[PDB]
Amino acid sequence: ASQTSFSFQRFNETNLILQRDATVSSKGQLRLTNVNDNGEPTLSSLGRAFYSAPIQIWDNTTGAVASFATSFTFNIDVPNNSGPADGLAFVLLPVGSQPKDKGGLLGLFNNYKYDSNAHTVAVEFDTLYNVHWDPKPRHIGIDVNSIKSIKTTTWDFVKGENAEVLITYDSSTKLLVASLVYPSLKTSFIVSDTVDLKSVLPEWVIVGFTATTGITKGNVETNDILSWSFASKLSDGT
Amino acid sequence: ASQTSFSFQRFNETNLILQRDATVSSKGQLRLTNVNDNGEPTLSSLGRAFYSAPIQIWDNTTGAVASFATSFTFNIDVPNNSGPADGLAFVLLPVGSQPKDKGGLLGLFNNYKYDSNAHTVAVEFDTLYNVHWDPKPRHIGIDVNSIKSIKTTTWDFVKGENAEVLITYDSSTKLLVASLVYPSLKTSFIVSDTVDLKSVLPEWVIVGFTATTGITKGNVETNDILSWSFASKLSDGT
Amino acid sequence: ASQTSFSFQRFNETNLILQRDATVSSKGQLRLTNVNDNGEPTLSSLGRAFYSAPIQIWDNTTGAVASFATSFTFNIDVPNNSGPADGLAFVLLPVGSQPKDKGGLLGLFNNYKYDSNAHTVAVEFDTLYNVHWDPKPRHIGIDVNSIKSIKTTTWDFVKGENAEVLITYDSSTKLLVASLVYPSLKTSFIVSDTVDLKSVLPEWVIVGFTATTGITKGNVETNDILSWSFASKLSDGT
Amino acid sequence: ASQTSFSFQRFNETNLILQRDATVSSKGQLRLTNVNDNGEPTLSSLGRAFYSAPIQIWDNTTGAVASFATSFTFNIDVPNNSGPADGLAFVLLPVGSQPKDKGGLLGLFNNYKYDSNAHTVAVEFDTLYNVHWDPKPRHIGIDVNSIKSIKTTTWDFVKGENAEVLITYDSSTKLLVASLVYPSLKTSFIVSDTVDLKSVLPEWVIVGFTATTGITKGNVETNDILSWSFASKLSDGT
Ligand SMILES: [Ca+2]
Ligand SMILES: [Ca+2]
Ligand SMILES: [Ca+2]
Ligand SMILES: [Ca+2]
Ligand SMILES: [Mn+2]
Ligand SMILES: [Mn+2]
Ligand SMILES: [Mn+2]
Ligand SMILES: [Mn+2]
Repeated sequence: ASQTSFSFQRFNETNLILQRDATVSSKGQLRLTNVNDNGEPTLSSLGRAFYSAPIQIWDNTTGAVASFATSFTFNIDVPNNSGPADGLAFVLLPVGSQPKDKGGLLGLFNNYKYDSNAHTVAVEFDTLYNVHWDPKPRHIGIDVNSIKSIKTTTWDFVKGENAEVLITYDSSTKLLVASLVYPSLKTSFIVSDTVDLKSVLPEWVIVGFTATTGITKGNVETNDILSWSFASKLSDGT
Repeated sequence: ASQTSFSFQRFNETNLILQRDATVSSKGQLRLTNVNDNGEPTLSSLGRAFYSAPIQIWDNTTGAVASFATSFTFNIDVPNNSGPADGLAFVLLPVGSQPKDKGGLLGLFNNYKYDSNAHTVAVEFDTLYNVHWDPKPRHIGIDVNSIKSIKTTTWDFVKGENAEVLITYDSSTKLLVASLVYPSLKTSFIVSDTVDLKSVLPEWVIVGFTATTGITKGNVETNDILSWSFASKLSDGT
Repeated sequence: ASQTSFSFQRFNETNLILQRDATVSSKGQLRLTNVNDNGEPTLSSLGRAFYSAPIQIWDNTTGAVASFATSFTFNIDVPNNSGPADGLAFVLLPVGSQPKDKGGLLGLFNNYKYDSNAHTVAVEFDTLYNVHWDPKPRHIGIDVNSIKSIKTTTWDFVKGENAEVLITYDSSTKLLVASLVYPSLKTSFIVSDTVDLKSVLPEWVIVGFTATTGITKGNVETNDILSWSFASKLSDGT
Repeated sequence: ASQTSFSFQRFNETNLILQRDATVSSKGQLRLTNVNDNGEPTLSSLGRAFYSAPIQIWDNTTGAVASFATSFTFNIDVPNNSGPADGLAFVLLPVGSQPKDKGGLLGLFNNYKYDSNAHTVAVEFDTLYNVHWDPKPRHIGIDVNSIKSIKTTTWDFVKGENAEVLITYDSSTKLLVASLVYPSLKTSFIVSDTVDLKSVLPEWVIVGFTATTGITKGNVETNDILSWSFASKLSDGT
């Protein structure tokens, strides 16, 4: 009834809305945070990227909510004598949404309080423990209007390893499932919770990614997206 | 490898680039040319509509060309005591492409001469005979860099009836096939001819529609798109 | 809701139901009629190949009818000093159906009268004119329980040239559309009419091909399928 | 190049190969193991069901391996005064494969030893702990030519609840991933390992399910499949 799907092996900036430090390298890689000339990630970075066509997530007339699935391969690497920070997230935001506060707030919030008017659904890949909200181990978290996830799962983060993610949303069950696998480590992690899109997001949203590096020294990482697939389906009724 | 596909039964301006007279009605119909308050098509009208995300048609490195297919339902109506003009088209144009001269040039050209710098591939639905270039009967025609179509086929145009269009392009054979059916009238029409996309179109193009009304009194039509689907695949090689 | 689609560039007998003279050559070609060791087609040959899984076309409980589409590439060649006969057809038949009479009856019917107990929907590619029912020119026809097509269209048959075919059925409008293209000759043909599947076919059917060579010397051809794609969708109401 | 996908919300025997106790109920549920007239599952049952068309997993000429995905929703329920047993499994088996020993071997193996001639890849959902090979808690397992799974993960089995299963296989990484979600409980589980299809399975296989009930009083369950989707893709090279 209304179908959108896109699939990219290599990125080009032509069909993307890049914000802040988010660039497209000559290799075709979506490098969300800054990396200098020597192949080294820099501190205090922030970058967001989006598919240039907004997607309809729901319709107020019909009452219908879209089911969507997305899959992406990312590489987060850390230079020597450093820990990682701060991570990356897949997001659904209002059209023309502008970057927020850097570091641990991932460019999505300005504080660690809940914001009913944030209109933000995100699946986070956290690489840093923030004492005021995060669980102690590194995690995958579902974020609904807060940096303090509604549900998390332990993620055994390993630097330099390609990570293959699948995020699915079934509107009939309201279940958002997110999974990560490391093909070389053969490891796998999954998290799931119910999210009521209709009450959180606007009818039209932009889809894509956001990443930030740490502000303190010794906490930094690359945040590269290597491939992306997205598909949503919204029923209007023949 | 690089897949893109979208399908709409109702239109909204949120995921479209609209140009000149093109509007989306409150019913959810992409109305390309101007219509006054009484539902009457107006003369000298030109409108263009595009999907907000550009599509990649070929790659310079890999040398590959995309295959694409598009289907849509259009309704051309003509008011009483008038004839039809000038027709509408499915178009592939450069990113940021601006409208051209109106009338029987369908907003794609400034004259009826070949123009290698036009970078224009279009499937036209011609409702008015232009002495200088068109065949006499109303026709479906394949346009490559010129309003004089490289091939045409007789289209028995009937006003106010829904026409269902399928346009397919095989890159392996370079064949562009365009067909039209009136599900009520049970009539079908088809035209096919070779097009080399690599030599005519830039790597990245916008996809969508153009339409114009007649400039002389007695020649005018509505140019409405009711539903639209598009899909294109481009191989990179894993 | 109930979706089935397949696509084969190369054929193998493992997933097909072959009948009579139908064979899969060592190249991966579906050779519907018989060909000797010299590479010559034999007279009075009959073959039929189907997909090994039956497909649901309609539901008696919901009343819902499937929308389907099939696309394939066939090669019909005529040896020296001969005419072409009789043709091949894409068919929908009851599960477990047996071959019928050969010749200008394409292995589908016993006679050239209408038969409501036949349960046969077919798109024919008729190369030989049969005085008793066919039109004089070579044609594409839509067969419903009779070899006398309900609708036909002229087909400029050329031997030894690859022919790409698209057959689409839309249950909302009950319209069946059939087109043929010759990629190298740039020629194209189309035929369309409505068909009420709900009254003709059983709920479950088999899909595939049927072919025959002529019974009289100097009237023979090859009937080959080089690739096949099929898709059908059937709503049940979530 | 060679693609097959199918999707069913209701079942019918027409397009499935049923073995032993496997039955398709009036409600349209694939009931793998036997259920008496009260609703009670019976002891020592075995049932297997398969899609009628065989699926090609690899080609010996090109050496190419297929990537496949499958999702199903199953229901396992236990009658009062009993524990569960023995489980159900999604399987890939050689064409014409016949059921093996019942009980904890799930109708795939004759003992609990590795058998290279088994030609059996299966994702199990084990509800009964077997001292000689199983991990203590109820698990999801990846089986390769042996009931002793190459990798497992704890699965918190809850009777009576619909479970949604996704199984993906990427032929480039040789990685198989299997996940289970309980939509109503919001719980979710995942496991992944490498499997070399080319060396284990034959060119063509039948895809589907197998299930067994316990041989000892007090250990029994229903093994119901409520919906099924399967997709595979094998590249010949254009
Ligand atoms: Ca954090
Ligand atoms: Ca004209
Ligand atoms: Ca004939
Ligand atoms: Ca067990
Ligand atoms: Mn966190
Ligand atoms: Mn024209
Ligand atoms: Mn005929
Ligand atoms: Mn086990």
